[PDB]
Amino acid sequence: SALTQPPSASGSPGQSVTISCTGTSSDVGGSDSVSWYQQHPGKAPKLIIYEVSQRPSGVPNRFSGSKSGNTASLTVSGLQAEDDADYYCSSYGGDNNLFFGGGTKVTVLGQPKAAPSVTLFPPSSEELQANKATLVCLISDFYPGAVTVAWKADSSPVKAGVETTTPSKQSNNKYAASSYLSLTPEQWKSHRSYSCQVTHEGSTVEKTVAPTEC
Amino acid sequence: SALTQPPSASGSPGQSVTISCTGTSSDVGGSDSVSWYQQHPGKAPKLIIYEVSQRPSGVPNRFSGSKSGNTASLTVSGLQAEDDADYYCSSYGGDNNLFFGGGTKVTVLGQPKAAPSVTLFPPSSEELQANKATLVCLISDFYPGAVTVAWKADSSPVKAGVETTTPSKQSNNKYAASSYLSLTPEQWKSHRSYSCQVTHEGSTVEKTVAPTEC
Ligand SMILES: C[C@@H]1c2ccc(OC[C@H](C)c3ccccc3)cc2C(=O)N1CCOC(=O)NCc1cccc(-c2c[nH]cn2)c1
Repeated sequence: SALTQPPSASGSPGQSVTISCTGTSSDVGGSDSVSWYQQHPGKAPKLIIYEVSQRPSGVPNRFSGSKSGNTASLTVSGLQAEDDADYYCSSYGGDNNLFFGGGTKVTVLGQPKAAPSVTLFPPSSEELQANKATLVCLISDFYPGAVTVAWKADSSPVKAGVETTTPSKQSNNKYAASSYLSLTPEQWKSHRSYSCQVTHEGSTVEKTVAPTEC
Repeated sequence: SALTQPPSASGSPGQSVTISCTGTSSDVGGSDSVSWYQQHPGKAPKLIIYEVSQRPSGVPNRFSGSKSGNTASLTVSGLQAEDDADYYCSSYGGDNNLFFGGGTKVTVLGQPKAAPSVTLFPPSSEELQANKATLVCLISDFYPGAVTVAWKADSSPVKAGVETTTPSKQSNNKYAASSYLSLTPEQWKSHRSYSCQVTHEGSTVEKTVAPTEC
């Protein structure tokens, strides 16, 4: 997205959370046209802030919006269970275009936080002899169930061939997901290493694997 | 107040489908500020139409929007699997109001069945060093999105320590899931092999991995 939002935020009932929406001087910074939207997954979204700070009728004053330079911010005070949702920002542009942020998943903690176990697997013997070199990054035992994954070929980001599953709650009531990177045998063998970067609750873990002689 | 959309619509591959969005004279019928969004479950939405009929760059011209009186309509020609999603309409009204429809689930009927690709990964060296031996059975590219998984230690059923993620649709419009088996290094080294057996629509794919010899 052209506007940048943090992937996730969280707080316990009664706490406050602030989420940011960063653009450039030609969008967020160029006018007072920032809006915020709330969506409970699967249901219609709702406009909750317009013109940076204005609440539509029925939106409680626990929601407030502000802007400083090229960054707008939404604050939710006294978190309530109904505030657990996805939040998006938008801003008009210079060419009367419209820019959206990528969305922030806001969790009202329903259980203790849990950092993910991250395990990165290199290509298996069987798939290599089948001319495939898929890497798997296993992410388990985390809460809230929101994670963002990035891959790097050596030091360069790689977006092609990346797939990540939607987190699902497992039998221990914590979430699991897997990110897999479909490489050719040539790609795998011709790089010094590949890395899986897992971000959860604003904290990042990195794992790396490299080809071996056996 | 919400705008009125049918809860569901459908069509076959290559066919067309039209879905409607009915508002009032002071929103949909009041100006040319009608928008349409496409959203796959668990993902951020994508604006596909603005100002009744305009497509953002990169949106296929198979999507077309029109408006008559109080009712806007989206038409998707040449339906593709990727078009199976929720579709929302929106319209600005007076008083800086932004109205949203309740959403239409568009189903693309009779999508092709696809058996899963299964790749079984043995424990990585890093985790065997940290006294862990998780195995991951990666299951991808299958449709419809339901599988069952069974594990074997040698030829015997594994009855504990298994987790399987809820399948999720990926960028190829087919489903992916992971099943992971938590073992200790001692369990991994004692047995001759471990096997993952994936059942999809009555057919079973089995993979086997054994302690390496490197
Ligand atoms: C990922 C991001 C995104 C996030 C949120 C979201 O809706 C949130 C709403 C509340 C919503 C709707 C439906 C369900 C839930 C939430 C849409 C998008 C989008 O599409 N995204 C991808 C980046 O592309 C853009 O920013 N394009 C915006 C665009 C492009 C070109 C022209 C115009 C234009 C001109 N003039 C008026 N409009 C606009």
